[PDB]
Amino acid sequence: NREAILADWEAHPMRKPRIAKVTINIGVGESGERLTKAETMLEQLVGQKPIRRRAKQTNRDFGIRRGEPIAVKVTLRGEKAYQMLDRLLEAVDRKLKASNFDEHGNFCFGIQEEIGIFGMDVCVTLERPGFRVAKRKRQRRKIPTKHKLTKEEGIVFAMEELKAKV
Amino acid sequence: LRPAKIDRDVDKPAYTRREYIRGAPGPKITIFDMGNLSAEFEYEVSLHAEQAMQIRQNALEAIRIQVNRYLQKNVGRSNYHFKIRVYPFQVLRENPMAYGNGMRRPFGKPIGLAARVRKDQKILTVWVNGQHLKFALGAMHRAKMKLPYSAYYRIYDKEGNDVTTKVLSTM
Amino acid sequence: VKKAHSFRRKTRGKLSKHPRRRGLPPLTRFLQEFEVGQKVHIVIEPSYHKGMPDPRFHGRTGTVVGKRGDAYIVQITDGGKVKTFFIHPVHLRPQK
Amino acid sequence: AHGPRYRVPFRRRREGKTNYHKRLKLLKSKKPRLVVRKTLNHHIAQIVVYDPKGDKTLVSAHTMELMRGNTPSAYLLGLLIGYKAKQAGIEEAILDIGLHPPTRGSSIFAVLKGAVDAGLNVPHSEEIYPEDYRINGEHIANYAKAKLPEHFEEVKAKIIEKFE
RNA sequence: GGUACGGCGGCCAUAGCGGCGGGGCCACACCCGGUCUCGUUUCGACCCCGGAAGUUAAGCCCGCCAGCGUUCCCGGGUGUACUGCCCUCCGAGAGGGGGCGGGAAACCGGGAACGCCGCCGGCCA
RNA sequence: GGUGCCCUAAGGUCGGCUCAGGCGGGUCAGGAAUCCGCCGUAGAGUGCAAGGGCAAAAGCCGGCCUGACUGGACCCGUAACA
RNA sequence: GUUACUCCAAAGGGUGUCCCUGGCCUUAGACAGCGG
RNA sequence: GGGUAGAGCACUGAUUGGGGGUUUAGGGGGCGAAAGCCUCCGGCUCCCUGUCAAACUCCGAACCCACUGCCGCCGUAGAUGGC
Repeated sequence: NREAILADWEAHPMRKPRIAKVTINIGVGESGERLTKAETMLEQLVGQKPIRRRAKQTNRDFGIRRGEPIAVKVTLRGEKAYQMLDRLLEAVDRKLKASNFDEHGNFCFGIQEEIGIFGMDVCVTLERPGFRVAKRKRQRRKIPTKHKLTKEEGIVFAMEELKAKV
Repeated sequence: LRPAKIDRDVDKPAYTRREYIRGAPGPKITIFDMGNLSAEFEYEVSLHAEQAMQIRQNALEAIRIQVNRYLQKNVGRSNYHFKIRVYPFQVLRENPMAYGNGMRRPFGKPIGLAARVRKDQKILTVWVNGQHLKFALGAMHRAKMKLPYSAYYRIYDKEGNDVTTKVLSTM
Repeated sequence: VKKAHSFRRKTRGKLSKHPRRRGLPPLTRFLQEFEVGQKVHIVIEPSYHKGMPDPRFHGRTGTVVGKRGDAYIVQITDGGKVKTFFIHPVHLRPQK
Repeated sequence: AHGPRYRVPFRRRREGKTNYHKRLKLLKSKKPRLVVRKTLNHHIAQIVVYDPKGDKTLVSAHTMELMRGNTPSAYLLGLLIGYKAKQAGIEEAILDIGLHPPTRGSSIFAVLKGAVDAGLNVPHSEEIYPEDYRINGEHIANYAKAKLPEHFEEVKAKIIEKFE
């Protein structure tokens, strides 16, 4: 745990993780076909322009006119992510759990609450710096297991960032 | 039904593909393993075909019932792992002629199913211990009776080597 | 039922490839050069649909007699008749 | 690589270095090629002719050969390559770009412009060239106020005197 | 004549996948930040632009491993299965047999194999 | 087993991108779909049958267009050889 | 049976005879017989 | 150049049974104080085991076809060919 991350920092700091990005979605979804101001909700609380996300195969709940606004998501990076988390992590439970983390160390929250209606879905995805070769154009390649991310590295990074854990 | 000498031989092309055959029938055989299945017996008594052959599922099921009843009345379920090795995949057809149009547009509608077997091929096996070879041979005979052509039985050991003469001499 | 001949009748195998080719051929075929009188094998490449002769002549050996555009003029002898084709060099292979 | 039906791509395509479709389209012409690659800190260029056993290079030029990675250095690279080619006995060529996307106003096209001005016939339409206030340095200089054009013109006159 | 350096290619898995240990004058990369060219139907995340605080952890380079997969060799399986030509050969038939010529596939054991070649550079003394 | 059509785009070209499914996280009556990461030689899609072709694509997302044009030659197939 | 073919009946059986092979008893064996 | 005979399961589809797992979309349920945490018959996932293909193929003959050279045969007592 601390064993691993501190020994690997002793090796070098390029093994140290960070926040790849912070994604805020409205998944459960409420739009339908109207411009419900959840757009402006997320816009004002984040600080930049939003985007919608169109629909798919005929279904019941929402997303039945294939192409229609059904949700709103935003992908923040830079300091803004640390910033928004510095209050959302505080908002909801301390001692971040262990079932939040998947096989790779990225985690998610399912918080939900004139218009003040919203049920949100947050997810932080993490990585170390040299992961841009699997997305580069030239000389692209995949990442070995050495430089790949684990679960308890996520746990220790999360504790140290701003939290305890379970 | 129609005599088996019509379907005995194997001179026709294979006709085993159901995505193209319209109105093909299901099998009348569902059990191919009987007795004790996890008991590591000594002797393996296997039937073998003397020439290439085409066996009906009716004959297969009759063989099954008779041989299994015999082995149950004489040996006991705790013994005698009995297996049929071949599955019916061929489709047999009959010309719908017999007012009629005779040999106009003759291409048979499907009626039944059969298993194809080549020369010196295994059909069925009884796994048994020494004290019941008599009944295993009896079952061999009973099955031999209900077949369109002739067949010969052989015996095998663990490692699957032939010990038939040595076991036949010493009874 | 009598069925007329067409370009792709009974070509299931003749115009297939071993799954380990599965794409563009190396480029030395597109850029071949032949001289008048050279013998060539007709070997169709199933991924290029331009300049492709009737697959009935796949596997034959002809002679080059000239050029028109980027295609070569190939003559074969079908029975007692001479037949002329304009074939792209990607479907050709030299003899020795 | 997962069995007998797995096609293993060409080596250069596995590496991520060659586009074979564009290679074919460029080889369809019998004129020679002007290759220009760019790195985080340097440029390189050369002139290439086709052979079926392996491409043969006739000329080259490096920003090290210059300073003995930006738009002025690229323009001077084009100057050098264009002045060098006209000696070897080749007055014709066509550009090759590889896996670099074509963007209006890049140092690749700066190299193209440099070589043209040096006097090597390369077919092109003057709508992608970068602005001359970018070739100069005004860009970097006017950034620096929130390789001066002087020394730029110095190097220019040097190279032109050398290859007059 | 050197270097654990680079660009363009040809044969296209004997070259792949996976793993293990080593390296950083020049170099290749990761990396900082976005005014400006270019751009994100949100996000300088990916492409484009200005550099170098910094690092050899990834990519790249040197070497090794027969673990998955591919290719080749020897021996067996075996001259087995199949097959061209002739037959006043057998056999109720089905189908087999003989002579002259050709000849597999699975499977088994032991071996090679963890790429080869061409052109042009830079650093260096 | 299919055709007796359809399409101003499903036609031309340029650029950029990569699919099905499964697993691990978060919604949830299966979740039909939206958010995240990984594996993934194509197990997808193509205007319509079947077969063939296709991955920095011939597939998806966009931009600009009408070569679905005028005057003319030679050759192949329907209909091997003839 | 005295049939190359054109143009000849089987599954299943036989201490009928002529052969080959492999085990088990033998100088007191495998039937019958004096004697349980 | 080819994909037939044979062979085989590497794709498409079929086909017996025994093991190790997720345990589930799902009806009977049972300690179900009532979709429930535990099993339970069922699907899907690897190891064995036993079988297939006129409209399957990781393989693959004998044989046939085109072309070049040579042997053989025909041909100035007239070949290929043409009218």
